[PDB]
Amino acid sequence: KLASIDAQLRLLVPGKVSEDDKLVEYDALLLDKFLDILQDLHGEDLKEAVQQCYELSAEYEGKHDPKKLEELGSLLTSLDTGDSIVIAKAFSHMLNLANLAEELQIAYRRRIKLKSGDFADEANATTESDIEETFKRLVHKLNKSPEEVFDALKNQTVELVLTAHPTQSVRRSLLQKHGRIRNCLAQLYAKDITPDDKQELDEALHREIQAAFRTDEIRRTPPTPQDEMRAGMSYFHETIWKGVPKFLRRVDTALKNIGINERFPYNAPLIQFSSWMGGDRDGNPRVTPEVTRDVCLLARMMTSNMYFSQIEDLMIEMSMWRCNSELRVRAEELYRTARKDVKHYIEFWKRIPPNQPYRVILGDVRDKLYNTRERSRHLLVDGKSDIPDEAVYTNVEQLLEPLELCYRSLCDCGDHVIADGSLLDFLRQVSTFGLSLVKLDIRQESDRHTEVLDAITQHLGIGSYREWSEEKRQEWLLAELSGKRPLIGPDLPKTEEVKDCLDTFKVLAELPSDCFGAYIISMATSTSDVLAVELLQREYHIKHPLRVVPLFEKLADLEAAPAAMTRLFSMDWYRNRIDGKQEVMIGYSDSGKDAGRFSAAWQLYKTQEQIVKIAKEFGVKLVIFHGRGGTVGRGGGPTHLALLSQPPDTINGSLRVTVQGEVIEQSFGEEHLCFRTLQRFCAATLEHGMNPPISPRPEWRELMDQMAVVATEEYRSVVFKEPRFVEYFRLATPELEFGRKGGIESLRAIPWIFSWTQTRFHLPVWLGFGAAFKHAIQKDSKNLQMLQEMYKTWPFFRVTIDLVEMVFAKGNPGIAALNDKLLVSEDLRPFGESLRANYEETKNYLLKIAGHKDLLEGDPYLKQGIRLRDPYITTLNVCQAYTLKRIRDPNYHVTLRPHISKEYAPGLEDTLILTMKGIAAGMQNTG
Amino acid sequence: KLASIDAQLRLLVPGKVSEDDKLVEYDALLLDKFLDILQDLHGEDLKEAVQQCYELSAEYEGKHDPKKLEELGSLLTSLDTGDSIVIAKAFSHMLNLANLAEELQIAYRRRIKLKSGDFADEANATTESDIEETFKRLVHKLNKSPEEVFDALKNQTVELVLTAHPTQSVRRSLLQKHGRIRNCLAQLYAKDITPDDKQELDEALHREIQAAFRTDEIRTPPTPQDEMRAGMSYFHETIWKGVPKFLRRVDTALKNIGINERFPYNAPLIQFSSWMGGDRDGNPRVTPEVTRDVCLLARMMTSNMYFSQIEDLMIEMSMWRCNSELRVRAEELYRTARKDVKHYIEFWKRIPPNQPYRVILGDVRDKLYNTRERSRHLLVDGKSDIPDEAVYTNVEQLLEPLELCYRSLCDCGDHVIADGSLLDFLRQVSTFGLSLVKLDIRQESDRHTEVLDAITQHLGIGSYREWSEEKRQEWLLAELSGKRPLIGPDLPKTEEVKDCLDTFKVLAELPSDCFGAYIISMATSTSDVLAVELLQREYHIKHPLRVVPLFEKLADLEAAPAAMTRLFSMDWYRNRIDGKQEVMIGYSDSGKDAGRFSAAWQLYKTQEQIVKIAKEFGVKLVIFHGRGGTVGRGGGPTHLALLSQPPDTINGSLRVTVQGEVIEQSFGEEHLCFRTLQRFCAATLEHGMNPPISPRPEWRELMDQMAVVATEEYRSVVFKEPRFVEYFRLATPELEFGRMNRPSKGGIESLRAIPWIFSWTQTRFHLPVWLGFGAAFKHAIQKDSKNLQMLQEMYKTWPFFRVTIDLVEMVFAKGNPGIAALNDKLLVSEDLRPFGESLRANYEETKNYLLKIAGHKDLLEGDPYLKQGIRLRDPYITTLNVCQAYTLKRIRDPNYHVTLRPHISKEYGLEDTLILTMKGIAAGMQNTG
Repeated sequence: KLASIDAQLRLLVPGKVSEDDKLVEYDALLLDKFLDILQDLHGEDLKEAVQQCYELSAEYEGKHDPKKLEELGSLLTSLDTGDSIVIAKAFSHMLNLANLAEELQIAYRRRIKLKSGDFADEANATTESDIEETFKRLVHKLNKSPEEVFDALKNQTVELVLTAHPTQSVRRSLLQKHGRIRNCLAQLYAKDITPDDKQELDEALHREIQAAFRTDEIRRTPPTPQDEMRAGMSYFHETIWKGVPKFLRRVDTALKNIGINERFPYNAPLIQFSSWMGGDRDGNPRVTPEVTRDVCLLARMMTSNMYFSQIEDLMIEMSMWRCNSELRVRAEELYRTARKDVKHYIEFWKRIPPNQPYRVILGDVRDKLYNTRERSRHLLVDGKSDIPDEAVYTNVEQLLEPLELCYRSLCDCGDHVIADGSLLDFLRQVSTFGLSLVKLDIRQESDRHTEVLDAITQHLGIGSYREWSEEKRQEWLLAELSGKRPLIGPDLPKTEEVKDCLDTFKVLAELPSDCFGAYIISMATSTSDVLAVELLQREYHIKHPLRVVPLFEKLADLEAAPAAMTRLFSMDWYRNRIDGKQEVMIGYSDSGKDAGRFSAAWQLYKTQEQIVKIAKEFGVKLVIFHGRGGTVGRGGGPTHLALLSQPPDTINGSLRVTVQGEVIEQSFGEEHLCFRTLQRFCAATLEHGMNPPISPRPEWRELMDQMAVVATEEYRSVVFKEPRFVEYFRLATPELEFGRKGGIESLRAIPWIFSWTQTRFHLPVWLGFGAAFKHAIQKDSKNLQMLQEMYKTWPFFRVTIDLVEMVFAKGNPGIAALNDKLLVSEDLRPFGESLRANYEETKNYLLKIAGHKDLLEGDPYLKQGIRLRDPYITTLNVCQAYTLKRIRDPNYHVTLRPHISKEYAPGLEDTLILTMKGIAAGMQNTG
Repeated sequence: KLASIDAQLRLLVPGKVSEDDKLVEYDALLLDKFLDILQDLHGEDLKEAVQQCYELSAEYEGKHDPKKLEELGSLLTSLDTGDSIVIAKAFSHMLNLANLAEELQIAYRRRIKLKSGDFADEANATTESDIEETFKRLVHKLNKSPEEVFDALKNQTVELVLTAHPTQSVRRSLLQKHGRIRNCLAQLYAKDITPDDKQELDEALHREIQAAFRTDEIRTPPTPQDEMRAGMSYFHETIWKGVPKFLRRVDTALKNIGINERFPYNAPLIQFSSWMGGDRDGNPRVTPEVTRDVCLLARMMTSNMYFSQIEDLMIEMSMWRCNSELRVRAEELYRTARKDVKHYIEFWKRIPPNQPYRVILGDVRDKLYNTRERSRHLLVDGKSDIPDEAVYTNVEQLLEPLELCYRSLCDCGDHVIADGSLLDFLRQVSTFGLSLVKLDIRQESDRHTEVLDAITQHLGIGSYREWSEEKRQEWLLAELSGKRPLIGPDLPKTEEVKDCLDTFKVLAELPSDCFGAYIISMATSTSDVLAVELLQREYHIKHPLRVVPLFEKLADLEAAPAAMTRLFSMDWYRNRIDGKQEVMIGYSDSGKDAGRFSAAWQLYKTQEQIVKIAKEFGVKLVIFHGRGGTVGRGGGPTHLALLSQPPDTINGSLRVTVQGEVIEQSFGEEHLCFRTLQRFCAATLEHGMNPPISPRPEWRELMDQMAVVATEEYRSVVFKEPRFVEYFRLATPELEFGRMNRPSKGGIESLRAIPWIFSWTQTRFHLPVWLGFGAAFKHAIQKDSKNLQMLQEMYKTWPFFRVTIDLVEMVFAKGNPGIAALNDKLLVSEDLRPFGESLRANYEETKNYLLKIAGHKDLLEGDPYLKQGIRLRDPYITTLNVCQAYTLKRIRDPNYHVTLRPHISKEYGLEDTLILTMKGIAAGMQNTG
């Protein structure tokens, strides 16, 4: 049964099993129970077919014999649509189980007691510094006083911006099933388990696996953006909402342990969450002003609902009858004006007596939270509400105030100790999540603002903004930014795009400012791009204009950014507007699509240095907002070192980073990982501003510059100049099929990365590194040693290589070869072959530079997790390849096996969507 | 209370206590029991005094408040002779207990599961590569086949040469008490202990601690024969059994890399040797008779050890199935068999022929017994009627019947049984032979010159001593092919000359398997080596010992390459050495001449240069490592030290000194013994296939520049300051070490390296180890600020530099300039105090540059387990340093009076206290330079 499955799994991953290494055991137990379920639901025959696919794939992952892929292919292409769907569902579900098991292993893996002190320790969760160890290094090694460390942390802000799962927003219900599977699993391994508890936990585990597997409706319609946002907010309930105060309490403990005798102030804004879900409309016209309004109200509804749903518990605890005057007076006020009758609440449904004074205060907070929640709900569903302003909270201060009053009163009556329990936790939740637990960024591309302004200029009869030079655009924008009359009259002609863009500003002017964060400009190139958005916000008389944040994407745009920023910072109107602060966004995957990932990485390092210097010179504080695709978006320990690798002064007390949708599950799904994620963000941010990495040696810059010219040239000659690259890309990847659910340049970065990730080839991540390495080594043999010294000694270089190496570990060029054979026409097959030759050569240079014989010999726990997933992913790759063939070629047919599954009109496109989601869930983050 | 003692001890060593860290607990429990014993034996009052000394010292080691040293001084200087002795005995004893506890902690400390692969992992026992990990790295990272690894190990030799404890050879009896204390302690922490077992182990622990404490007789120095026998105790305690346990681990590791045979039982992978009774350099008590006696003692012990385990093997070898070959031999022995009682413990009647293996092994036992008794009669009576064919005279004769037993088992289907105790016994025989240590002789070059000068002058042909090096060579080569003997019966001989000649006579008379190398101390020249070769020829020694120069001073090291080249160019010599040469280096020796920094670097270069010269002449070179190097540290640091050696300087043959003050740590506890053998074997194997990086040219250049400056600073202080010697005699117990004995001392230059290192170790100042590093670092950094980074990169990246700094850093951690200051104040005359002060200023500056180069804020932040061990011993050593300081004042200064407390101890001068403090301080400091 179990032992035999353990046996097969163990062959896949040799390693040195101590007591805390249970990952293979976990996976065996889950696969075993899932196979019983499949047999039950679908029959022994189907179960055996799954087992056979698994076996062939595991054998292929052993020796990589192409024959095993062919057999696997023969089996899978012989299945009818019904059986295909069951098999893709099965293998997708096994990937999710394996991920949950891995999360449990990471959570309980033992910490290394004596850390070597090298920066490399910060790349691995077993060795990284926790917040206290970070405090102690800063005190003992950098000679900071405890007070200086405390004071910097109090002024620090970490902002985490959640973006949508590129493929599969996981619904709340299923998430909760996944959590209970993970728990049953952990409890099965609890010390001293009685046999009956074990028997019952076992049957509970079986049941939860099945419930999750059978949560599988294939819903005709794409998910609406409102549903995608709500799905994307599920992690707050599952872990983050409680996780924040647990981490802030660990900060209190750590402070205490370095001799600071106060708690971290409950209202220091150390942690802030934001979102792009319903705010980013770049290249996405489904994101309408109505969508943006709805996700603001949803965020407000959920936030007030989360406070409301925990206030009764706090009321129960706050039974104390000793209070100070201030609160006594307020309680007697509320008590006198108090309703004689039933409130339809679970717990305190009769009038609260005045000898329960804290309950009287908190009872009023509950009524306000309830009304705040209901208003938002009526605004969403009915389009408005008769609930008035003084019945709800419109600012966070109104909510904090009575809580602070409870706190002071307890402190004044001798009960400080009690105040620092749930009350303190609640205060911290209010201060972190406010009235909208995420602030929403708006994003739209620069050309849309140009178009809007052009419609205005031409209607005014003064010419065409689009025809104007950069100087003229600046001049006219600054004149109108101090203009005395509005720009927009009621008969301005508006195309649908122009209207859609203006109406977004209208929503911004109408909704409360605490709903919003930054206004990000995609494809920004110039000063005027930023002033353009400033003028539209001024025209709509927005009381608190959103800060305007350019996103410079292409290499050329990155090179022009410094002069653009310098010109902004020189303009009095703008300096006055921004009040000493500017945020700029970089997009790793964006820049990498333009120039190759190697050159984007190096150019982004340089551009950040240059912008930081320009900000200093102008006395402006700069925040760099990290978009997706960087070493800082990996999650887990690698994020810790990535943060510490940043160029000096680029953090300076304020971190803003994207948490990519495909990473959210690993970062925040399990509560220990959620805690350790918050911790490494806060610790690294703190450390970096007081302990910058080494700046590179001049020889290293020069070689980096030389390598970038070559990397870019290789990347661009393959991707942009080879006239048949596009055609090869459309055949070898599922790119076209993903898109229906101006070349690569007008293809967006997520489909670019995603399409090549699906085939296990990952061209967007590594292409260009090979030529860079080879050219450097061949120009001068000494460069091999220089590169190895950079890997060992230069944190930027180290993390940049490690991310590529992880992506190689998820790669398998045999999958791409099978796709070439099935999908690509014969005359392009040599092209596909030469790319595979570049992959191999590039991987081998990287290995040589890293000093590794094998992929990830640095990080065997990460390699182990990747290897355990591989057979499942491989089965899905093969299923997908033959599915694409059938879909593309209505005359491709094979003899079909009699239907295998029992029960007791889905098509090919349904099977495809299942493979694509499962493969993406197994690959998680790459480029 | 136990808990209160735990509390005090815990304050001394903050750290991050997981379950395997019990060292503080062990020390508390031992101190608590020893205190009960003191109260019992000597009264509550004396117990309270000891406690109070301990408390004051522990507080002082916490915050280093001078006030605590003063109070400790006031208390100790108020004690009479009788109480002083009890106190010094008490604190010495506690140091031994602490060392035993630390051993147990190192033995059970958890291994790190995932090693980073950096060479720095090989400096630490928790991270170093075991023999299998070593095999795997060679296979998977250096692309050796399993067969190539197996073949290199089969041809490898590791030879460990045991030297005398410089201060206190520990007697067998006490050693065994220490072992039992260590076991009681381990068993008290066994998982699932019943309360009665715990109560009984407790009482056993108490009893052993007392037995060891009361083994404390204080008149005569120990004879060199008794020192050798003391020095051999570790074979019985651990090494005898440890060797086959390690060789069986090699079998297991081989199997795990796909080699399906055992390591051959007769591959000479491990060899032990000795200097005890063989080294007479500066020591006229080591006579020819001494040397003869230690050879016979080694023979007696070895045959006794085989004898004392043969009956056990006979009992097991009950099997009745044997092959023809053994059957025939058994029936032979059975027919010629004695009808009557043998006075043995087990097989006292005639052995029947259906027990064939017993018949074979019965005859081996008789031979072993006779071999042992011959040696004993030769020692006690001066000769023996026991004839040659009644005993084993060659090891082959003992192997043969054991091999026959092995084959017969294999042939009858019992290979598996053969590979049990029989295999272990075969390995013991192959490793220890008929003399478990081979003895090196050592004598200084000038003695040979003196002997040959007597000969030339008696012959009327002039004076060898006056002759130039060229003329010496010419005459030596003529006589090395001479046709008549040199020495006539009327040669006039001074006692020294006679003593040196008669040593050669002992070498000619005894079996050659008793001996290893003839080491020449103070070697400088080709003729020095030929001189010894001529004397061996003159005595017609059938198997002459190989002649091994020890080049000591810097100038001698610089002249070594030309000396070796000349030797290797001479046909007579090439023919004599048959493709092999051994050369010795002495780290402490060279460091006394030129400062340790320059000696280290010069020794790196000289080894490189001699290796190259050997290759050119097609000679295999062995470098014999004398005391004081990073390779003499023991424990993990030894592993990285060995790997740090210049390329090709091991080449399959390691020969290193195991210093007497390190033997207890290396071999006393069976797990450490096993690990010691393992790291010597693993590192030696690895190095020949995986040399460290060779240094960058910039690094060599800076090393050269730094050496010039280091040597200059070391020599201006030690040799050019006209009052350094007078200061040294006041600030250290150097003179008293002399007049309470080897002999010890023409200034520092004629002072021997051990008394030099020892004297400054005693004051916790350690000048010999660090002096010169300071000027080297400062000059480098001030000449170019960039050198700081270069030096840090060398530390991080160049194993030689890393290990060289780590040893100095360990020594600073054992230092305390408060103790040296106290000695200055008590013992040094006022006009020399500024000198002492300026040395303390150099100490501080040198420490800080070292810390900066190593990237450490605090001493040993690299190695917290080592720091912890040193810190827990400090309070005991400090109490002894203070006691010693005031004792030396009283001994030296008839003016000094203090009011003495009424006698404290019950039951039921000064020189004795001093010897106790000197030995206890040395036992707590262990190895430094």
